[PDB]
Amino acid sequence: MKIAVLSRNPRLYSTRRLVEAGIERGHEMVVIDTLRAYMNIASHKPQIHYRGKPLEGFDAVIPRIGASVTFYGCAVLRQFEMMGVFPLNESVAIARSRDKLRSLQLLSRRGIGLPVTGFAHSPDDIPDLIQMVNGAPLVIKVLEGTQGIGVVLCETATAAESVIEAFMGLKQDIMVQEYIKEAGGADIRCFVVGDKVIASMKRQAKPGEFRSNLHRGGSASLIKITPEERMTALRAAKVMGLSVAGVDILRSNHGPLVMEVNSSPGLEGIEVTTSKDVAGMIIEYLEKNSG
Amino acid sequence: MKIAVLSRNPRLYSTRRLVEAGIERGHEMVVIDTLRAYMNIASHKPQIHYRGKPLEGFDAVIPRIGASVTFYGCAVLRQFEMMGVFPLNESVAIARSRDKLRSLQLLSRRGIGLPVTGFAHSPDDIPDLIQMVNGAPLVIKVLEGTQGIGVVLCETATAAESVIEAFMGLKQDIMVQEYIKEAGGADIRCFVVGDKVIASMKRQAKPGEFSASLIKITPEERMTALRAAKVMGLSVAGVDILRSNHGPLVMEVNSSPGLEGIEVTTSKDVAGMIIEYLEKNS
Amino acid sequence: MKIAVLSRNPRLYSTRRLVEAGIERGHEMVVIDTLRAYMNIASHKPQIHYRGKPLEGFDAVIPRIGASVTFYGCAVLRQFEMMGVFPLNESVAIARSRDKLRSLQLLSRRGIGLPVTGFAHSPDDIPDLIQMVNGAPLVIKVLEGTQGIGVVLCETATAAESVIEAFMGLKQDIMVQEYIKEAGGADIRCFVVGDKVIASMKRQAKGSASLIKITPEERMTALRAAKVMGLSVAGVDILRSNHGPLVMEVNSSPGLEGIEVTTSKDVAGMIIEYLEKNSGP
Amino acid sequence: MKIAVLSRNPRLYSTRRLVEAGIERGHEMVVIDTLRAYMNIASHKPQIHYRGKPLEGFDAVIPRIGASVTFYGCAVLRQFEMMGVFPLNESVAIARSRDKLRSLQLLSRRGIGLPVTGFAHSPDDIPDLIQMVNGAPLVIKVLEGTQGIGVVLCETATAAESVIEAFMGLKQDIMVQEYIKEAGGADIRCFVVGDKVIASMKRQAKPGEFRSNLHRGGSASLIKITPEERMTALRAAKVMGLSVAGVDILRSNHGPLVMEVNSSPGLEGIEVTTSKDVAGMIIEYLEKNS
Ligand SMILES: Nc1ncnc2c1ncn2[C@@H]1O[C@H](COP(=O)(O)OP(=O)(O)O)[C@@H](O)[C@H]1O
Ligand SMILES: Nc1ncnc2c1ncn2[C@@H]1O[C@H](COP(=O)(O)OP(=O)(O)O)[C@@H](O)[C@H]1O
Ligand SMILES: Nc1ncnc2c1ncn2[C@@H]1O[C@H](COP(=O)(O)OP(=O)(O)O)[C@@H](O)[C@H]1O
Ligand SMILES: Nc1ncnc2c1ncn2[C@@H]1O[C@H](COP(=O)(O)OP(=O)(O)O)[C@@H](O)[C@H]1O
Repeated sequence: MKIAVLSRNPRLYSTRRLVEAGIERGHEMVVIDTLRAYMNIASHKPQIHYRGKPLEGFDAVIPRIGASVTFYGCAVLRQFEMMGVFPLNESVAIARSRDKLRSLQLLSRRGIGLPVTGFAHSPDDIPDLIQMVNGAPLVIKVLEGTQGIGVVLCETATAAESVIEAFMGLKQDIMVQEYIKEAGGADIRCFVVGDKVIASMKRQAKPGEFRSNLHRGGSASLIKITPEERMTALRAAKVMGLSVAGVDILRSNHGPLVMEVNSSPGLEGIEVTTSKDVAGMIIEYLEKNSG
Repeated sequence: MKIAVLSRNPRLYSTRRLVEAGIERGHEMVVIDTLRAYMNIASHKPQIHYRGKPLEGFDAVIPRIGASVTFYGCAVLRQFEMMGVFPLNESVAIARSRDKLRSLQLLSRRGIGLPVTGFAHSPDDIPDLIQMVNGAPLVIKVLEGTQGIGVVLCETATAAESVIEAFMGLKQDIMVQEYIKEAGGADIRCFVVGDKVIASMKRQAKPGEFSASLIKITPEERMTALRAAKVMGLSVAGVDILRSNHGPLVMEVNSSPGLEGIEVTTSKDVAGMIIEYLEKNS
Repeated sequence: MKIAVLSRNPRLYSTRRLVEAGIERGHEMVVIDTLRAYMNIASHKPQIHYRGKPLEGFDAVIPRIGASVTFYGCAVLRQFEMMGVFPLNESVAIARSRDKLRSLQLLSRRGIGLPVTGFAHSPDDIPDLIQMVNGAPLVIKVLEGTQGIGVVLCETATAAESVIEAFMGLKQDIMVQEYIKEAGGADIRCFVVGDKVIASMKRQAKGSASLIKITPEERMTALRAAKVMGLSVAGVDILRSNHGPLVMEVNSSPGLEGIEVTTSKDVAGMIIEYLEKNSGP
Repeated sequence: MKIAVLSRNPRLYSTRRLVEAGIERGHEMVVIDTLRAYMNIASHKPQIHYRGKPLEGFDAVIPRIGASVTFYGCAVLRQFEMMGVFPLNESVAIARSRDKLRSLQLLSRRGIGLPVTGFAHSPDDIPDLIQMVNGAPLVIKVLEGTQGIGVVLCETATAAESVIEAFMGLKQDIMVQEYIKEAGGADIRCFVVGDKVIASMKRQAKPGEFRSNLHRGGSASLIKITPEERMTALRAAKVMGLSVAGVDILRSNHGPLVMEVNSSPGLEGIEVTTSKDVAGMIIEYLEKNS
């Protein structure tokens, strides 16, 4: 197969690993910076050009779209799709995932377990917003399109109101979420490829904090996931319509709760922890479903 | 009916006219600034609140979403949809329309007549981009999400290259389009409601550059407008069309078109016919 | 006199009042939207044009520059200065005031009382930043050029760290400041014209503005703060602390509605009266 | 000496060369990403901290401030100045240079030769703006703070009006400048350190175009500069109040004309062309004036 890898940086672990796994399995791997791609839209002969030459004869494309102000990245993926190239994840599904507001609304409607969650931008009655989410303690995230830029635990409704008012000032979309203290600042990252959770790992916060992220001074370890945690991860990915996804889960008193569904999950964390060829299994999935 | 009108400004002609037409026809009309709406997402009892009180018992919603950095506006419309409220245009369709890149790609694939069109952001070979669009003269638009912020006619490939390089500097998505000189700086704005073009008008430039009046549209211009709206999946849309040597060409499909221009020119109750459409399909 | 009023919004109270006070005192008042002004820079005959016609014979200019992404507004003021027109406040001084980081650094160096203050953008050791400012409780402001867009009181170092990390995400300049609880959510706004505090008022949180007799050291602080920035007309915000008056902000074009409604003083008038005396030949 | 180098990227040619030249001459060279510096402002004991540890005992600082949305970078340089550290270029001077509108106004007032130049943002009468600058052909630049983001040569007043209207739409500060066709798409880049032009080079455009930039398929070569070109470069730098500056000059029919004054000029172009230790002479300047 000839496979395109849509990546802003070819020197990043996850992109390097995808070209390795591909080359290893006898495929021709081309890294494309989507911004440097330009195209002619047309019924008959639609073209994508790159550094003066046309992009032809591609069998599959792996979209690794970053959390940028990038409607253009999805447009380049869409051209590939319309020119017959098989996508790892469809542009339709990626657009659903990257809109965190839309993503949670869709999971909520299909009955996926979520924390109690509120949305706001310029609310006039902030006390009313806090009351709607069963009050403090509340986690308060800001959204800059795709990225959940800042996260604050507010213990009292006074602190919650004070922080929401600050974020309002910055004209940002605000997310207010029930704090799940039982988790102990830990989450399960389940890694979906096709109909299977191929790899899983627990993330843990530092001695003091609640922020579980791997790239914020955080230990990762092996974990045996429950059948309902597996079932939740697969269902979450299927609702978004993704073939490959990372699903973040919280172990709560009332079962597993989905935090995020990522349409292009990082590979360094999961591979170092599990010693699994995740990059390999992604390429292996393309081999079977490319047709 | 109780009808919500999602508008940032209730004092704008198009919003005023929609509440008038509604009140006139015996409906309860509520104007909602989507940003001041806040909600709880939930399977069982999903709520939208507004200035301390809940929003209940709405039968239909008219989304007038502006060309802002507003993923939130679509989210408020989506809650209404999921809470059973009938939308004039579905959030799915509006998202398609507001992404001008995606919009033209979708029209192109379904064989709707378009000008020859190219897209770029950081192209390394600009001469190659110009060659792909059959060269100058070229119209060059910048895109800031939904809005086509700036527009330049470039007569020579030198000017085209010089302008594209400038817009590249501003890190903006660039659209390069075949200039249709036959149009004479005029376009047909067709106004779609359901399966019908209810109103049309010609727009004209000043004596030199590239005034609105009545115009009888061809059967193929009508058919193009309806097909363009159906491809986007819109019930109500404004479709801009160029009269070219090789037939009608679609410029834009607007999911919430302005009412002042079309109503002043045609003297038609367009606001009324939109409310009348909600009455039948609600 | 012929006086230009550089205002981004010509319908606003403060601009209207400045043309009134001027007309009342027999002057010719022209309101200029700085963005709609265009100019040719030149040694001999430097021109400013506006809506097709040249701007000539101006004796003084009142710069009301807004907190925008506006290097252009200062450029229009600079042309006026270079064309011999007397400015109410010099472009040099306005540039000092609008850079809130630079403003506090300059006040600090000349020994003006300030709250204990820290600056950050992408700090690696946030606990270290908090320690440098004598810890919580801390007030945490974000800066978008001129405006202090958002303000959060953080009671504990945990909350301080959590909020700073959030603002870091937004790639904004961050200000960390000692919380002065003694103030009771109140500040003195002193209004400087020349060598005099012509008007003052207390502001209160939930809000209310009211009359206040200012101390001799509060007056002296306001005048010194304005003189350090090099402003002839300025609003100086002050906190009453246990260890004396502390300057919060120095505004190079302070609003007139608040101060005039509260004091019933012709502040617009006294500004025009200042131009009459110091405009000179 | 202990010398701080304020640079976002320590792996860039110009920063590497400045630490080399310093180390070579027996100095302690520390690279500081200004954004990762945080400080306490205070009369008595004003601190700058960096990755948990304080920054102490610095004798001089070399500011390499980029064309970013960075009021913060100047603030970090200002702390160093106020804490007694000698700057290669003063924060005051750098602020003058980076504001291209202010920079040209200041050069114009002190009688430095410039092209005929106009400024606009939201002009109502664009034909009037074009007339004020002696009409087409006109060069039209957009400004995003410090950077001259786009540059367009407009041959006719029709094209000039059409391009200005487009840039107006983007709510950007617009610069309109007399096109100097005699230059042949070539400029002199003079390199100032103290009271001396230590190095110079001609830049040339491709067979067709006018854009003389090195990173646009453009030849650089050695050039003997006139005494008036030297005098112009030094005077331009002195008006901005810079000790180290790159001054771009056009050879015109009516003498040398200054295009730009750069407060932190690149070193790769000038050093490759001249084979001079420019990095060395900058460090040598700090040694004498510190
Ligand atoms: N509502 C919440 N309740 C409990 N923990 C939460 C909550 N929101 C976020 N967290 C914690 O913060 C971590 C990171 O936040 P999240 O927004 O899910 O991810 P990211 O930082 O990658 O955007 C989570 O894995 C979890 O440990
Ligand atoms: N490629 C083109 N060929 C001919 N006319 C064009 C072209 N692009 C734009 N125009 C003219 O400009 C009008 C509006 O410009 P356009 O960028 O399409 O939309 P907007 O009105 O939103 O700026 C069109 O209706 C048409 O009259
Ligand atoms: N560090 C602080 N200590 C005490 N009160 C403060 C502090 N910072 C702000 N305030 C209070 O906040 C209000 C002023 O808000 P702010 O945005 O800082 O000022 P401005 O009106 O100049 O923008 C006043 O009531 C003032 O007392
Ligand atoms: N008005 C003009 N007349 C002649 N040549 C010009 C003019 N403006 C720019 N140029 C040429 O274009 C080159 C590009 O400079 P420019 O892009 O404006 O500077 P920078 O990229 O350093 O901000 C100049 O060095 C000069 O050779």
